[PDB]
Amino acid sequence: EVQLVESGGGLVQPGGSLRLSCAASGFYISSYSIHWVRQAPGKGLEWVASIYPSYGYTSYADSVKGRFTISADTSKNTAYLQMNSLRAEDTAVYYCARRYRSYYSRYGFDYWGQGTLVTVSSASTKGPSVFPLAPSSKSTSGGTAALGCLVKDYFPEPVTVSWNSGALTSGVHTFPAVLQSSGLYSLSSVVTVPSSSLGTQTYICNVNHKPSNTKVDKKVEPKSC
Amino acid sequence: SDIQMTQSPSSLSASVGDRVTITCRASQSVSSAVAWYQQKPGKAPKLLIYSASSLYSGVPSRFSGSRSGTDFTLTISSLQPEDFATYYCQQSSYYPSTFGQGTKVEIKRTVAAPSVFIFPPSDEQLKSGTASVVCLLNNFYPREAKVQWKVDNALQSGNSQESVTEQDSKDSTYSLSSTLTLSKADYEKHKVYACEVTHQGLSSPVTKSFNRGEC
RNA sequence: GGGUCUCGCGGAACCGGUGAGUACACCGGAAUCCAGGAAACUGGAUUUGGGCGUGCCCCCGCGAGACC
Repeated sequence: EVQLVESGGGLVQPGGSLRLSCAASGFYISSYSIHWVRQAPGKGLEWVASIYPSYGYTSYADSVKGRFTISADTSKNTAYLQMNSLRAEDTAVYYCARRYRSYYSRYGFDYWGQGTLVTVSSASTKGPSVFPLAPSSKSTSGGTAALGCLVKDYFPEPVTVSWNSGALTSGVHTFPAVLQSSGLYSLSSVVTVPSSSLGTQTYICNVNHKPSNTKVDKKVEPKSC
Repeated sequence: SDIQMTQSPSSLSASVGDRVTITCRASQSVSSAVAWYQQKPGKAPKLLIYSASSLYSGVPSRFSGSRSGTDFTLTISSLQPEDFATYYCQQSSYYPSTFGQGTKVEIKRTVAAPSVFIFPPSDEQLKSGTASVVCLLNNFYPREAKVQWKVDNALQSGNSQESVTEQDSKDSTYSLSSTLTLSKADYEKHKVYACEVTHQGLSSPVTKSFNRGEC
């Protein structure tokens, strides 16, 4: 029925441009106002811009004024966000949302699209290096050992991590990635296992990074001698 | 020309069946076009309340909104398991809109001390000239935790980063990694690496250590 | 003729409020005139198109023109 579908997100270097589109289905944007709201990774919602498509009236957050232009084409039932002079701080999921009525109203933003991801960076695509987090020699907290893999220096997001080709899921914690000062991402994935199984069971972390077309399998074993 | 909403608290711990109240104060504007949204990880926000007190069609009536002067309140009368989420208030006027900073509603449980583990850098990583030391806090509650790195008993500053899992869907605990990053040259200049963990579930802080090159 | 457009000339001043969501509906101060009172005031009559970003826009009436 009612749909808003954002598109046009992608990777761009600082200073570059992107044009986002927001295509409506099941209603006419001329009967609504249309709003762009963005969410930086791990942060809150930030209003970006608004338009009354029946009138062409536009408004902008101070953080984007003079760099972003919002527009609409009622015959195509689509709204746009032209983004110029992009900075790293503009990296975010960009949502499009509608509010009932052709001019201002006190209705809410009652339907939101699923968003389009915008990444602003000078970093070059890079597959991760995968290093073992070897289990320690003492049978650790509670007769259980902790082990893992360090997934370091990749760009862009995301990576997917599994253990034993998905055969091991319980006790696994794959942490959210952090962006390093190098512009590259890093994360760890860990798992706790019975101490009595370190000699018998082998543990392998499987790391896939689609943007680099790389796939890595890393056996994590106790460190010896 | 922006407007502002101040939302509090940033986080709250509650149990199923609890009454929950979240507040946003308008700074500049006095517009009553205040709406409340729910957002779950990886999903778009959903509208709950609009025009400060109107319940959106389809939303359970345990959600309600009210206004007293500049203060706007979202109330959940009896919290349900599907209501643990982040909530945002929002204000609009003719041209500008703004959002509050958000409130995460998480699951209350008994205090649980972390299990601490420390990992030296692998021989493989050292070949490329960098060393990463990793400290793991496993399955603790509440989320607040302090991790301090010491190298040869000297406190470290500015060369570590951490990240935390979402609250576990089965035991409601958190886990945290702290990664200390050194050059290979710096790493081989020192002997004892330790992370000291401070948490409400520990009487005194806990230290896990290793000596570079030891068994 | 009717539609779009364009241009010209018109559509009392100020302040605030209610409900909208467009550019509307309504309300109170108020203003002008008359009468009463020493005055504070009182009675009667008449009265402004609107939106919000306040300098731009929409609408209404009259006139001129362009294009279907």
